[PDB]
Amino acid sequence: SELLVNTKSGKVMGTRVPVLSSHISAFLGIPFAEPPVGNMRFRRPEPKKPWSGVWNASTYPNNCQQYVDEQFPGFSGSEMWNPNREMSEDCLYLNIWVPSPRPKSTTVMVWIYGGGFYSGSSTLDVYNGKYLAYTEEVVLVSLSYRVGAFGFLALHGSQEAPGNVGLLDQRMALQWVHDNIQFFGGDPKTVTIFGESAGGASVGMHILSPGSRDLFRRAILQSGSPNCPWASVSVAEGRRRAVELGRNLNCNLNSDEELIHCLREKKPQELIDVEWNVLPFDSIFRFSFVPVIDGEFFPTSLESMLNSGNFKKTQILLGVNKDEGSFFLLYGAPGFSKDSESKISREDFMSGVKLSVPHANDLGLDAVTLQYTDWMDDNNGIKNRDGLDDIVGDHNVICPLMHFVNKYTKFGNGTYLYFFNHRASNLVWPEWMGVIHGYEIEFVFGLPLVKELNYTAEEEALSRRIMHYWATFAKTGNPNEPHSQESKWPLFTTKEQKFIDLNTEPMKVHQRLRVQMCVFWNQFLPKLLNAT
Amino acid sequence: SELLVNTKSGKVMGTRVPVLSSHISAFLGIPFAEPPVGNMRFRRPEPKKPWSGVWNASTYPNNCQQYVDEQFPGFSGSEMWNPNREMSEDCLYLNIWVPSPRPKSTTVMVWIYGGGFYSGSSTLDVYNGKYLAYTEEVVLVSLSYRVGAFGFLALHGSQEAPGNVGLLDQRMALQWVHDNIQFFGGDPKTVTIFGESAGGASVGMHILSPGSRDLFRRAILQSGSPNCPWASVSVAEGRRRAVELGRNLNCNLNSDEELIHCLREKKPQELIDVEWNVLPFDSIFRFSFVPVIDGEFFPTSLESMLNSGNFKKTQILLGVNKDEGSFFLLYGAPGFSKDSESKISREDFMSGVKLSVPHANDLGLDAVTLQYTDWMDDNNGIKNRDGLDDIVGDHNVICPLMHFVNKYTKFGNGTYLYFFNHRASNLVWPEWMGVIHGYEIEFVFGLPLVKELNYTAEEEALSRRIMHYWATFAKTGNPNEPHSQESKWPLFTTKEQKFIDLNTEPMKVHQRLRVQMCVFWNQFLPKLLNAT
Ligand SMILES: ON/C=C1\N=CCN1CCCCCCCN1CC=N/C1=C\NO
Ligand SMILES: ON/C=C1\N=CCN1CCCCCCCN1CC=N/C1=C\NO
Ligand SMILES: *[C@@H]1O[C@H](CO)[C@@H](O)[C@H](O)[C@H]1NC(C)=O
Ligand SMILES: *[C@@H]1O[C@H](CO)[C@@H](O)[C@H](O)[C@H]1NC(C)=O
Ligand SMILES: *[C@@H]1O[C@H](CO)[C@@H](O)[C@H](O)[C@H]1NC(C)=O
Ligand SMILES: *[C@@H]1O[C@H](CO)[C@@H](O)[C@H](O)[C@H]1NC(C)=O
Repeated sequence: SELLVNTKSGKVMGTRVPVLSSHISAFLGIPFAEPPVGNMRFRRPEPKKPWSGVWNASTYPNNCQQYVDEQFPGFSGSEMWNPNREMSEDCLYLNIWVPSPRPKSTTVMVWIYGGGFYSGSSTLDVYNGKYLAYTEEVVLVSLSYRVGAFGFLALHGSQEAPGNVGLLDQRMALQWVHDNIQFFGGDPKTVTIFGESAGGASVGMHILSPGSRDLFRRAILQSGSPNCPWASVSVAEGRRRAVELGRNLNCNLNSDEELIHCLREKKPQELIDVEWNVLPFDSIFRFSFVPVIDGEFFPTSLESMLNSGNFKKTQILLGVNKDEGSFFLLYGAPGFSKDSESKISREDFMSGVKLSVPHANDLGLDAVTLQYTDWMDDNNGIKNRDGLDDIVGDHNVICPLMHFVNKYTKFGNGTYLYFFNHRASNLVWPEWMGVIHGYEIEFVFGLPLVKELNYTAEEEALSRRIMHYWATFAKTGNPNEPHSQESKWPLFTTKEQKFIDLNTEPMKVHQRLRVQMCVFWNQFLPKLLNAT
Repeated sequence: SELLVNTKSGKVMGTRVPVLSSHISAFLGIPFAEPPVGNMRFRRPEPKKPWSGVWNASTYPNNCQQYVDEQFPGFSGSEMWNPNREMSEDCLYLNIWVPSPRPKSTTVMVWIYGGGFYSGSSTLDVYNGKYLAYTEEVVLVSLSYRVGAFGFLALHGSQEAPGNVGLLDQRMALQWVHDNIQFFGGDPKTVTIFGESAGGASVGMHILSPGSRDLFRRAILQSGSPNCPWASVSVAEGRRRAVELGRNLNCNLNSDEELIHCLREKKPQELIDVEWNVLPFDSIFRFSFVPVIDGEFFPTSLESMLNSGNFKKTQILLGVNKDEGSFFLLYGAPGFSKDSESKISREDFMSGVKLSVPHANDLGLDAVTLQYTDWMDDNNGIKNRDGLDDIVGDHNVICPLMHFVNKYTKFGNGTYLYFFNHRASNLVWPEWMGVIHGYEIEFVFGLPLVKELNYTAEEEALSRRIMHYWATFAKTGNPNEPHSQESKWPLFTTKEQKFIDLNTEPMKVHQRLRVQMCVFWNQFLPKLLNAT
């Protein structure tokens, strides 16, 4: 049977799914780990014990325990990111979309979801791999991983909660793909890992971590990189935040054993309710429980690893969206609202920059403000709003990514860079937010091919281009067709630093993506803060 | 007789001079001070003892002892600024141009020459007051003052060389104008002092100094203001430089009396030869012997005086030239030449900024470099050259002036601001230097009215406009004609901050002159250097 696959962990029974007037195979909710419940909470993931009989893989699994967005109840813009399945600590499963008829050995793509390491699901509508699997004839896998304290609580030295276990969740799924994707018609030596935001940073972290490298071939990073200021913390800071989480739940704080025991006793939602109380500063774009620089998963500091070329040498395809910051300002910055144009005054701009550059002293805050203020028109609401949008985007996503790409390209075997700046016609968020964080995903997963979702014809065409770029790159290391008549996406080089726009218009090549601002964020401001 | 004038100091005999196919009176080389020779060197100026008989005032006096530019021998561009008369320590004289027939009581304008407090002459061709006196029917006076160590050697505490004596030279000439200009047909209650660069700073210093205020009515400041970083030094720094000058001339340095005695023994040219050896840094736009903040001429620091409104409240007309920095880069910065386009490399740009911001630490130098570099096109020779030109101009002339004007306008009784950006058609300096420091003077003194000097018709028209602005302002406090059909030069206000361009084109009003860069030089960089 086509829906019956025998793996090293046991037999699995899939389901046949309709896709654009055709059909493909779907293997949903396959376990790759033992349930991390009870005393296994905060622990490293253990491999799933093989099962006798046939595993029912016809429906989506549970989503991992996480915070749920309730800011705009009923609004699709915010609820498209919320878990669409029952939540449970028993959530370590993966999903596989397989073309019909089954391939022998074809390109594999593995999706790692974002959500600031505090949220996310593999089961989201925008992550439905059936369109990409069908159109580009790839085997598409979406993994899951523990988020929040459950996945990233870090008490370094302790073996019961060492930190980074969410990253190890991903690794074990990559291990399972390596070991078992052959039986689904996938090529284990041609696996691309790709992810957005926290997933993009995760991808970059698997490039860096020695234990992770051999488990994939190539990498795609969307709106995230490992060196993002929100993507990791020191062991001390991780320790501090875990102790503080215990303080919020009336735990015995005399030792790690006392603390971990207390936290393992608390219901999932008790941890989630007080999670955000441990952040050290009044901030936006910062998350409580994230990867730690532990000396194991990351041997040394990320920067020293990047400088010495201590990482996997392969091809990477990466890029950013035009307005990465808007989503975070709306949710956490004064003066921003969903139903207004959110024209920001100087006072709110100044509040914004503070929230937005938490680790800065007064001189640092003055430097940022000077860098992003038109002092000829400083009371312009639009300019203050867009300037603040640029600050959050540049500091958190673009400039960290630009530093990663420049460092990686020294030692790597091919880099391709994009700038996604098409604003979707059918998008429910207000105009001022622009090309929002995470809204290239729908084009990557081919949602514009579905008429019911109300995209334009040119948006369908863009989606097909992007999908073909992603899948051709996954196959070859090059998003371009070999001898094709279409305009070529040029290689990113240390010298020329070329990149393309990604929109409905004819391709344009530019150079030095946001270099003026990123020299500020990567070279000048760090020098300023270190001196003062 | 029209050329015979009886003053409080004695009788004076002038000369009749041809001016644009007409004639006016000229009283040249009138003494207002006792010769500051011998033991009077470095001393405060004493008033000229009245004389019996008739003083011969038909020829220009001696110029004060100063450095002579020999970089381009024969070249008019550099030698138009050199002394055109025999040099002598006996140089404290003034020159008066009087309309014919003699006026009863008319507007007086008093010119104070520039030259970095180390050079300058009242007798220069570009300072010939006959054109302005004739065309606008004003009494034009040009004073002289001691420059270099002779005028500004400062050993605070000592009464033999107290410092600021060059400023007091100017004051005593203003005193003489106050007391005697009535006999030449000038109105002593309608005297405007005006000057360029060091003369512009001097004018601003007479606005600040309590001892100077009552001696004039209104003020015009050209390409200079009192708060310029090159325009003054502390008492300690002045003391340090005077001791170091003695060290260069093998002086006994055991006391001020020993030092001053030694320096008074040295021939004038011996002081001039080693003058530039006392500068503390490797720099451009810095001069050895300048005004000191002494507690007398300036009661407190200039900034605190400006903030508390401790200055003369009257009308001011002031402004800057487009390319103030070029003259200084040519003479002192690597990569700049008179006979090439002077395209500057990154290495020479970086050398430039160092020379150019002497009192800055490494973080400060990085801030300036970031502020003026297009990081998309950083190897552009033209952009590096023009950027450096802007750095020198902004830091030394425009931003200091913009800080002065903004502070003054709070308490003043009317401000008028200009931006002179017309490049003369007949100008001998290379193209890259643009609208050079000091090259509005010729338009102010009406040289384009003389056909032999080869200006265009539109340059003659501009000159007549500028002269009429200057003279109407001197007369009324307003450069505009009351009920005139010509477009109005708007008042500079704290709120609107309006200014005009000054060129051959129809008048354009702008706002906030170079505010982006001047917020950097006046607000941010000072905060940076004070922290580090
Ligand atoms: O414990 N975990 C989380 C929380 N705890 C208390 C409050 N809450 C904070 C969530 C705010 C994080 C900013 C996220 C807003 N934008 C940006 C990208 N996606 C966003 C919405 N997606 O629905
Ligand atoms: O002792 N006094 C002076 C000196 N001693 C040694 C050398 N020399 C330094 C003179 C350089 C000052 C820069 C001036 C160049 N530009 C700018 C404006 N005018 C200029 C030229 N005018 O001819
Ligand atoms: C697998 O699960 C679905 C829904 O829970 C059920 O309808 C279907 O019959 C199942 N198929 C099996 C066990 O073969
Ligand atoms: C990638 O590596 C191959 C084989 O080692 C080499 O021949 C090729 O030039 C490399 N490509 C790039 C872009 O570095
Ligand atoms: C004043 O000086 C000039 C030149 O030195 C001389 O020719 C002229 O005769 C003098 N006039 C007098 C003293 O009346
Ligand atoms: C100048 O002062 C006069 C008289 O004190 C006053 O009436 C006038 O408004 C002032 N003008 C300005 C521009 O401040």
